[PDB]
Amino acid sequence: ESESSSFHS
Amino acid sequence: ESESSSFHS
Amino acid sequence: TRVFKKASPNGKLTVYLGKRDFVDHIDLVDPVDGVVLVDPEYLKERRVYVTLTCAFRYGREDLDVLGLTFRKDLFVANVQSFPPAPEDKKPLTRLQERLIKKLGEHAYPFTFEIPPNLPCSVTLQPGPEDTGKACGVDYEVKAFCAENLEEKIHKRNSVRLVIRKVQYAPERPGPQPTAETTRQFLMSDKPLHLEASLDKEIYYHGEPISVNVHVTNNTNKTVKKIKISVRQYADICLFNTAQYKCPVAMEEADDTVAPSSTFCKVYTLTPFLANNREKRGLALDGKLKHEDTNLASSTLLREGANREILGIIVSYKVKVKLVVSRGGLLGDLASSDVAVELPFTLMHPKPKEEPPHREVPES
Amino acid sequence: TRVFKKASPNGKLTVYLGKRDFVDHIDLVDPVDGVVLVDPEYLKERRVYVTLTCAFRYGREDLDVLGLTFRKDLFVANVQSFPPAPEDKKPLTRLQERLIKKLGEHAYPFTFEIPPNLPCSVTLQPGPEDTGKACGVDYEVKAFCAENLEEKIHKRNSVRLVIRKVQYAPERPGPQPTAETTRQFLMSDKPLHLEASLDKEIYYHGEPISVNVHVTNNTNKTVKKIKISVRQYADICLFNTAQYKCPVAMEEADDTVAPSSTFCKVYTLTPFLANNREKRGLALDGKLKHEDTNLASSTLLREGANREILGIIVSYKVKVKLVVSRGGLLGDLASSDVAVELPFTLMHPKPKEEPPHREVPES
Amino acid sequence: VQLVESGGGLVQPGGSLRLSCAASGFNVYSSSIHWVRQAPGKGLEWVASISSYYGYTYYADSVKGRFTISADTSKNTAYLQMNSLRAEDTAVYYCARSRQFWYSGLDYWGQGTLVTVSSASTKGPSVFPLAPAALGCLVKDYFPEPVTVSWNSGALTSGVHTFPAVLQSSGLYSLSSVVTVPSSYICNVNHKPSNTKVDKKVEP
Amino acid sequence: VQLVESGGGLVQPGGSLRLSCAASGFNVYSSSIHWVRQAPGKGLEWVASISSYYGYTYYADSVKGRFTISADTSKNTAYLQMNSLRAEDTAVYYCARSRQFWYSGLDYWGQGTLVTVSSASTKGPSVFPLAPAALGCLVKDYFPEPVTVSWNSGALTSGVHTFPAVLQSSGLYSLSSVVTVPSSYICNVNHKPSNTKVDKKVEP
Amino acid sequence: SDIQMTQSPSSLSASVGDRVTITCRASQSVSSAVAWYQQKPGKAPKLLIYSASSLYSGVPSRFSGSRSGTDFTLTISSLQPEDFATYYCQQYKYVPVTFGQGTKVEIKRTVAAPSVFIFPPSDSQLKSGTASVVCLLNNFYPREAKVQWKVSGNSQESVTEQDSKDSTYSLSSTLTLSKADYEKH
Amino acid sequence: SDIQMTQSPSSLSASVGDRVTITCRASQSVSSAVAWYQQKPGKAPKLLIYSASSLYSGVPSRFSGSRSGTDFTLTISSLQPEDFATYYCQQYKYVPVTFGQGTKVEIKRTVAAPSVFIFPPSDSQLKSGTASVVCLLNNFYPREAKVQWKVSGNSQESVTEQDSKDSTYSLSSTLTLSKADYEKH
Repeated sequence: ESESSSFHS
Repeated sequence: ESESSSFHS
Repeated sequence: TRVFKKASPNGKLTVYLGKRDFVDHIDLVDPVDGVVLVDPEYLKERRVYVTLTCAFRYGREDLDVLGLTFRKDLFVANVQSFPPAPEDKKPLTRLQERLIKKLGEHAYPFTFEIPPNLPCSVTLQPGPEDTGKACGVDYEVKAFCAENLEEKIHKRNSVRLVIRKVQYAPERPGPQPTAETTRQFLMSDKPLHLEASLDKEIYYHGEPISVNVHVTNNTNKTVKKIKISVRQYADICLFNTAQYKCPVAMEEADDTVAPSSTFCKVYTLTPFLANNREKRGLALDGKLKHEDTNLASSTLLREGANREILGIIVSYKVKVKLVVSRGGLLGDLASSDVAVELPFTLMHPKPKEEPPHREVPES
Repeated sequence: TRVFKKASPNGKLTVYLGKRDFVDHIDLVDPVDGVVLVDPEYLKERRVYVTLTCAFRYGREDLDVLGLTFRKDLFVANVQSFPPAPEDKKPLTRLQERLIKKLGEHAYPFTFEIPPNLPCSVTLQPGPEDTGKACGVDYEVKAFCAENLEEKIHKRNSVRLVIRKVQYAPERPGPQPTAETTRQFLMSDKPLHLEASLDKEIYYHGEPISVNVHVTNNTNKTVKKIKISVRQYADICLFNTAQYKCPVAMEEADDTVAPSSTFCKVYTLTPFLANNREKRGLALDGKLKHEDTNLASSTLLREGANREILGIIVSYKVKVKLVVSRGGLLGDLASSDVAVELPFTLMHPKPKEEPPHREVPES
Repeated sequence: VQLVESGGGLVQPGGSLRLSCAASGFNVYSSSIHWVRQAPGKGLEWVASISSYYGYTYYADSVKGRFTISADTSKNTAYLQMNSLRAEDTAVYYCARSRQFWYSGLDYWGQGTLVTVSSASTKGPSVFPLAPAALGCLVKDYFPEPVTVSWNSGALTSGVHTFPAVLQSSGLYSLSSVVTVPSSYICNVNHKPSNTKVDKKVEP
Repeated sequence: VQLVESGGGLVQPGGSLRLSCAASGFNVYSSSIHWVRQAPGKGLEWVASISSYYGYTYYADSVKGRFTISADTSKNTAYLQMNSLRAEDTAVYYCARSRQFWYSGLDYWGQGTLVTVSSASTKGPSVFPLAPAALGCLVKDYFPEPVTVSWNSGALTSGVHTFPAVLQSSGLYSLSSVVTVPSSYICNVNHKPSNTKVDKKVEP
Repeated sequence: SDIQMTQSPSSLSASVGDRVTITCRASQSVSSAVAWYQQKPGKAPKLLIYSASSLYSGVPSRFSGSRSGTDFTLTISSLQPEDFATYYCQQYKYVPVTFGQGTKVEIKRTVAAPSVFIFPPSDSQLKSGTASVVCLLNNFYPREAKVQWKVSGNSQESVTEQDSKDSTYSLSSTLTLSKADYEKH
Repeated sequence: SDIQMTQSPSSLSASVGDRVTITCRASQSVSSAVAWYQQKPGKAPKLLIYSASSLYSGVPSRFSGSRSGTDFTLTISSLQPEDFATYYCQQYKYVPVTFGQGTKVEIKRTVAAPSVFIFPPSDSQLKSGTASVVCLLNNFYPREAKVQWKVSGNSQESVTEQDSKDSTYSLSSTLTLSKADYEKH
């Protein structure tokens, strides 16, 4: 399925 | 009313 | 040879005419000839006037008055017979001179000359609750004597006779009208072909009508029903063009067409008034007082003159329709039916010697 | 901010995108930017390919196979990421460079650029008996690695992500659409005037629609019923032109108009899917897998270019009809009804920061 | 254009019958069909008429209430309804065609059919010699018509004078045939309905 | 944009009530309406919601089977159905409005209404003096809330410490108000539901 | 309304090529809605003239007709041998369709002597129980004749058609009787 | 499925202008479909932040929030005097809509000496038939306190809100008893 990731700033 | 006649010849 | 006549309620006036029907050859019209009997001794007006009038008598809806009909004159021409005008010098026909000889020196001739491009004798079929006069186009001739044209006319001092203006089928037929249609769909590029053709463009009243139809189905759908019909196209021009249609006879065929398959057959229809009595407003041919007539024969116009003819213009067409199964991506939203129209022409053949008369088996 | 990612069933590949919706300003479209993660150590094909495809997947009716849908591609463009082509030199966006920094040297960027004048994301409402995929226009992105383009693709060796192409309501409204009609009859020369006008050509989904109507009756007839409706116009471009209509909501007013009298009033209609669930084939906005969306928003073409846009084009209209009493000389043969059409435009306002998501109150 | 009719026969009084008028070469929608009868020794007499286009039915006063007409457009054939028949109604019946646009007389006529309305039953022929110039042979008390009569099985065809049969008050028929012989046999007589050939000789 | 609700009251357990949520400044076709409750001394709690566009109804598990929601598009007002009410269900009820395109929280809230579900009946207030610094006056065994309490008919407003009422196990209410007097009267107390003003004096 | 037509004369005989005329009358005005028919013995009637003046297609021109007020006339110029049949005048103005009685036309011949024969009943009549006597008249012209019976009705007459070989009639009158009455004289 | 959120700490007190933070936890993945509300005592709740990061229109900028995995954070930079109320964390990803317990925020004051008073029942209580004794504690900070009863439950407590004039609490514990039990000692 679609995964919800981020880019930690 | 509508009557008829002729010309005897 | 016998002739028609009628007298005023006073009996001092009498008019004589050769016939009641006047043939129009499209290009020209037969001259209307006649002679009137006069009694100048009793009449102090000393002037005699006759008139032929083209008027559209029609009933009124809004007014609550029963029996009253409105009438709009379309063409009025009047000629004075007595006293004999030296300017109105005209020849007399073979019968007219004989009539003058028989009646003597107290009878005067008269003649009107109808300009061409005029509506034919047509009557609208009255409804069940109708008790007034006929509705449609009708000619009449009125003869009277008065001191002046504008003088008030008396009911006892005038006469009224009705005449009819009819056409006949031309001797030479033309080409056979044939029409074809082609329908394409969205799911596939296979076209839907249809052909329709009649026997001949000219038919007689009461004869069977046979049509040839061929179907070329190439799509994946199936044809359910095939609708064959012929309708009456009526054109009326009183103040504005009003267009309306009415079918005369319908036949339904239960033929089914498999996908990517063809079909051919022939069917027959017959128009008649017996099953269409209740259909209000149908166009009918000329009526004298109440005689039952056939369906209104087709009117032949002045070629391709593109004129705006007043009155009623009648025509007929042949309608063929196909019912196509629905469903699929569009569901029941599209309109997949296919139709085609075939015009044709219908009159009476030329009479030999006998003119049509009024309901021969009188009861 | 947060981003979206998905991995192949093999787990070797993972693709990252900034969003799933892409705004088209008609004239230009937002560039589609992204980065893919690659594992060349186990990857012996030495080549990696990504593709954005505009295809019209569509179900099939004649094929008795349930679930089978035919797919017709309309626009396909593919770009290779690995190995890095020296010719495909492109700048990286502000987020794209940060993503490359985060992932490292084993991630490669990519970018497609959609040409304008292309169909938007539209979905056809499936019937109650439908169990296959969605019907309509939908974009998707597929990424994979292969030795050659023509090489057979493996299910474990590819991914598929769906994106949407939507429009937004322009900020500057236009003039107010107002339409008037005038009908004349044959019995009398008095005309029949009608005026219709909406509030504003731009509405939002779920807002009430108010129309101003004025009637000038001058004839002798009486108006019986007044029909107000709005219908969905669907233009389909697959092989030919496909035209059909479907109403969304109808209101009937029992107003009667006396002869030679006027009238004026205002009515309100509201479109919503709740009462139109059973209406098969309705046009709906883009769906991801099964999320319930609103009615298909109106599509704004690129001015008057007269382009023959492929796919589906949607529009709306306002229909007002008048029922006129029959009878009289023509009886029930004429067609005296009067109608008018008012077009209008309906979209979504510009979102501020939050993009629309998938059925917030999940059950 | 050929007009064909069938359905006649002999029926007891008060019954019913089927008269179908099979017309060929033309349709019924353009023609008006009429029925006319003629009693033996009498003149013609119109009984009924039909109008396909106007759907109008007309009947004579003498035959009102008991007679009805019908027509089928599919087969271009018309049927005639009769009920409660009277013995006096026996005659020869004809179906005719007339142009509906317009009436111009009765141009087309059928072959004609014979109907017999009587309670009498078939009777055997009776043959009697006639002694004497001329020679005769009488046939009486027989039913129904006709009979086949010859002299010497057709060998005497000179001077033979067969006479038309007569209906006497007993409801049977009788006739006589005579032949002239100056100086000088076999009365060859056959009755087809009874299929009986009764023969006799005449002697002084 | 103003949200107005009405229809609350005190009902015996197991009954029913009418909660009408009158919305103004907006329609229901573009918004989703929700109901939330909060028990006294407890937190908020969602009970029901309605979706006009999709025609979908949602209810909490604790209130399933006994609660139903309804809405009228004619005047942008919705009604709430409750049946077989429980005494524990008494709380403060709120009607809220949320954007349907799209969900962005609960921006708009009503004024809130109080519902009481108890079989207890109204009880008369009881006033007792509190001899002694500080002076007090106790009120107990009364129903329902609230009461109006003052000292010297409002002439002693310094040091007065009215305390919130408490529900004891007998189903009635009780509260106490105290005032501080260093050296040195009239416990002006009124119960609005009973419309009874009972007054007392405190002496050493 | 019903209409009665009297056609006169009832019947006549004439030679080949003679000028012959027939008169048809009407009880009321009928205008020119009058037609004529001819029927040969044993066959269907054949139309000759319609509208009282218009010849049908394919007819010999020898046929002719005329109208004078309430009286109508049909005239034949030359009498062909096949013109000897029955004729009728018909009106078609008012219902019901009422026909006339008709005139039969026959050839003309010289007077033929009636040959009188008498045949007494046979001996088989004695056992039959019924007595009948028949008299024979052969080759007599014209058809009318006088009969004398002697040894008073209930007697039958049978007359044959003109035999084209002789163009003469044959008369046969018979009288039935009982046994006792026959034996009376 | 149901989602349970635990808000910590339960309650705190601080001085004006301090930086305060709150922690919101999730039982499962909730993405960023999380919002916050503040409710003043006796009024309707007021929305502050939606999507766990987006400030509402018209809010002072001193409000702030943060997200970190399954733990969500809201932080206040400067404490305005009107910011002392109750706050709640709410998620809106899955039904049902499940609220939290809430945190009460109050001002900070110095320690206040609890003044202890005891009030024996009045003489009218003798005729009432019920015995009750109530002790008075006034102007004490903070809320927590120790109570000793002597002459063992069924005793009630009524605590008033911070009096803004003094910002101190008042405690009142009462114990009902029967007549004989009261007369025991």
